[PDB]
Amino acid sequence: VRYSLDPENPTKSCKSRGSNLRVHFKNTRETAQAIKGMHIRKATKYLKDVTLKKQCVPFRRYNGGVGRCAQAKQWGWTQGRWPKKSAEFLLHMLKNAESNAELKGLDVDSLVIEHIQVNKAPKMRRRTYRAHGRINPYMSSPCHIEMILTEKE
Amino acid sequence: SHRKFSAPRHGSLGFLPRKRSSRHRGKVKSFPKDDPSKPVHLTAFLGYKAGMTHIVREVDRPGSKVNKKEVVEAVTIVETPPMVVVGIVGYVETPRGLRTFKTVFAEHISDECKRRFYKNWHKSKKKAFTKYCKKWQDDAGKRQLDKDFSSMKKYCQVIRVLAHTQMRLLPLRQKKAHLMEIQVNGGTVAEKLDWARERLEQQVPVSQVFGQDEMIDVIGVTKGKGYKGVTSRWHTKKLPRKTHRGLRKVACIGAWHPARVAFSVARAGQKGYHHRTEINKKIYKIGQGYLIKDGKLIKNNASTDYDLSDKSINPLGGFVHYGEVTNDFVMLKGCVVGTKKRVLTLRKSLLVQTKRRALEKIDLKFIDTTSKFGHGRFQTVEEKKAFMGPLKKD
RNA sequence: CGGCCGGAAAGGGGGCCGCCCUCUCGCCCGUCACGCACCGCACGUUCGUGGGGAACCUGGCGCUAAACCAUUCGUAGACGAC
RNA sequence: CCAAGCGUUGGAUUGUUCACCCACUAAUAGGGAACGUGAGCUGGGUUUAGACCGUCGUGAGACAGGUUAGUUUUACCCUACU
RNA sequence: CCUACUAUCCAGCGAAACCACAGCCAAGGGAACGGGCUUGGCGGAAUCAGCGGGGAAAGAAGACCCUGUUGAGCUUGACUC
RNA sequence: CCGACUUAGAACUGGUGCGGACCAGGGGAAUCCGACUGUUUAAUUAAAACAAAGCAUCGCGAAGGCCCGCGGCGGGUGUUG
RNA sequence: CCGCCGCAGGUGCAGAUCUUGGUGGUAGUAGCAAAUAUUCAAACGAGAACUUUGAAGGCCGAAGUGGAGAAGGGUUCCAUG
RNA sequence: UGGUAAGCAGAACUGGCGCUGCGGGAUGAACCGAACGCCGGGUUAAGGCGCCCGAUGCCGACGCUCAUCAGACCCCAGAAAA
RNA sequence: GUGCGAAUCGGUCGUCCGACCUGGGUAUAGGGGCGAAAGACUAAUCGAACCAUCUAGUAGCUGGUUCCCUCCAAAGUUUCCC
RNA sequence: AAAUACCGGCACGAGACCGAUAGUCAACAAGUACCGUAAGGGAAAGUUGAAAAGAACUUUGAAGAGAGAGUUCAAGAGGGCG
Repeated sequence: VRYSLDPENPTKSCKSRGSNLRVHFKNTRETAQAIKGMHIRKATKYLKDVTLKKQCVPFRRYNGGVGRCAQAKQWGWTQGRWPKKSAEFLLHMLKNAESNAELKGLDVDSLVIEHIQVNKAPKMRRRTYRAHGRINPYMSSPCHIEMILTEKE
Repeated sequence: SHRKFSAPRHGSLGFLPRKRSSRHRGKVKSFPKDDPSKPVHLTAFLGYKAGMTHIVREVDRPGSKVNKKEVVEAVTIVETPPMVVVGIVGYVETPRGLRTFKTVFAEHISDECKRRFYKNWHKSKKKAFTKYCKKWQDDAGKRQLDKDFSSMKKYCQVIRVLAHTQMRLLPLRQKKAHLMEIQVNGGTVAEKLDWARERLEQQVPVSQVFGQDEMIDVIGVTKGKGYKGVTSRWHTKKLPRKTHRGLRKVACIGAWHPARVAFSVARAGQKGYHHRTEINKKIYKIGQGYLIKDGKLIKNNASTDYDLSDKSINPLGGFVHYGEVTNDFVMLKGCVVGTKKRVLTLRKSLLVQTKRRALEKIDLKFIDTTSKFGHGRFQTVEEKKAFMGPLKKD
């Protein structure tokens, strides 16, 4: 297949990818930006803390009506949340990317997540039932995630 | 068209910015006007709202219908243990206002003051004023410290002293003391700065600042009440019961075509925790703190000239949501701003004190020491026991 | 080159006598002639070892913090904040 | 005359604006802001469909002629304000 | 003032109306009541809870009124049956 | 000797509390309209509107009155008078 | 698939509250608030506020949230996965 | 011409606007100047020339006027008798 | 009041042996039915149901009416007209 | 009888026609799915590649999903895929 961004040298890089995953696109874009440049081990402990509500994800773009937490100040932002399902899905994908470095003979605890990208997927359609005999869409917004780890001392 | 029946406007536009006071401790915006005729004095203090009780005194104002009759006045107890002077700041008088010229702190600063300079005292290595302290015990430092005092009695015009509260002596949870610039108003700047340098690492008790039957301005933050509607925050009329979308709000919030809504129109938001300066709060008595002389403690504070008990201003079961007042307190006529434990900036009047009411001398008959924690019946412990007799718990 | 003597409205490059001090050069005329004389030609000549940001070397003098989160409080509080 | 700083009320009857009276009062001035102000209310009046009356019309019906009953929707956007 | 459910914050889930571009004012002129123009006030990222001043806010090609040589239901001493 | 549900009266008693929760008519003096019960615009009008008994007109003795039907030695009222 | 000479037309879109399809901002917002209420332990399992078993505390309270039927549905019944 | 008047209603003549940009009148459908292919130089119109804003930064000429509501440029945007 | 709901919900009400309530069967069908009468009801449709056709009904009235350059360039007046 | 008519039917041939929002409503399991009690209303929906050679085997995960390897001119064609 074909990734958006190419690594510097494919030798010192491993990839993972998830097509049409049923997490919110917006929640997952925000938690993929928080993790965008971190070390693989710094990345996992962060996402495990997002799950436990000890470290937050700063909602920078998709911040309409999003509440203000004290933890957001670590990110020089006012607004933050703890997208549990979004954290867990790109913590399974770190599990998978770590598994691919293991296979390529790469050193795991030197890996930095360089490229990570959350694309919108084809929406799944469901309907809600509303006043005066009207039906409106209740469509899910699933997401393609694809990320490239790279060795950095 | 016109307002059909003219009513006055709900709430003042004076304190318009009805927000959380950015400070918790009441800033003195204005100190009294100094004249170089007077002897030197501190003009402000820093107390703590312990609670509130009755008094009984005989009023002495001729012509009134309460002349040589007893009254029952409400009083507050502001616990005011003596403040430690830990620095002096000079102010140069400039055409852009009034600029801080130079601060000189004391050699030995107590950990009560040090705590103020840290958000996380627990996590800190407590290094504040450890390289500054070294200026006082070398020849090369003492020289440049005395050249700061020399420089400051030349250029600087307003001398303020830095005094922090002695937080250890209070029943409160906190230890982080409250620092405060207190303006020294007195003679010439030279005399004022020799005097403040003399008081550096000294107790300033409240009798050195204030005296009895003195009208003083109390500055503090109002008791905070959170996000409140316009009926609570502004005391507007409640609308009719048949109102569809809510009867607890302002109906018309503007005319059409001044086509914004005016800063003057009353909206919902932060009620309470507003900085306020109440003037003309009279000192009914400055109380002696608990002290030991000749082995026995002395606690006879509420012992007036006509009572002669040995009861303190501590009521039965202590002051509610405060503690016991073991230190020297100032007893103010009437209610003052803020909740219990609230740091409470006292200040000498900005105003020439010339009335029958302001020059009045106060002779208390009876300070009420009954329990505030329910309908207290007995003044002291031994009265309750003398009346009720022996219980089963005896 | 060691000190003496000055400077708050938004503190400054000063001025003094003393020496360790180096010349009798600098300034004004007049002599002796020499220096890429690049062959008619443009952004030349300054402030300027300018402002800012990264690292590369190197010798002294030295410095060993805090904020935020979490927890806690309830004088505070929609949530942050306090 | 300088003058809008600060006031200018409680009620009986009326849908009323208006008027009128009672009583208080320093005074009970007059006005504007889409004849301020219905995603602010209220719906008493006008002003749909039901009905009664009087007058008018052969009639269906008409009547700033009385009478009675009659659904008052939405803010989560931008601004403004808090 | 108290209580229950909300609103509120969070995990998960997740619509819609609406939408030229948009969104700070004052006066001016102008299709005679400007978010934009002119002339002045001025103007600081990103936002949360509220709120009902404005957007002559949304809703529905005015039910009023008039015009149409467009109708319908009804009446009768209209015309023609 | 088998009794099975009540009723009335008395004593004493409690911090005058007792139909202790629950269940469960506010009342009076008047006017207007419609006698009443009934009915009615499902989705804004429950009314004084409609109906009603009572009252009074009118038509008709059947080849008839009233009425239906494109039609008929048709059909309803009428299994009537 | 196209250039040139002729021939032919269902031949050029920004609008029509255009037609059909797609996608935004709104917005991770409104919302997921009618009828009192859940809790503890275990088991299966990758995984449990919700499943199952046990125990507690509650509710319907025989005009039932009970047990059966008629209309209507049409396999929704039952077991296993 | 009607009308108290009207940015009202109705005519005559010519020119405009509509169909029309452009310089000036701060801003204007119509006023003033002038009508337009795309450009370089020159010069003007009507208006201007403290600063915004090109141009009086001339040693411009002669007066007039003090306002505790000055005055300040066709149409034109505010006043009379006294 | 973008609902639980294209009429629902709560309290409060009207009536509850009778012109009572009610299920099935049966009759009446569109200028027709049925109506204790409100132009009510006749399948969310009623001052004439719904379906298909005549039909692409007609419209002096709204709305829209698709490439470029070049040249010329109006009228809102006359007379007659349900 | 013949010459004449023939948008149904059974066969055919052809086209300056249409090219999947076009052309029949229907290029496909179309008068189908679905809607209405019924009369009736009535869709959307073509395309891997030359050939299934449709991705063995390994590897992480409970899995969907990946990382490798492999087929192929090409997966930059991976079973609603030119």
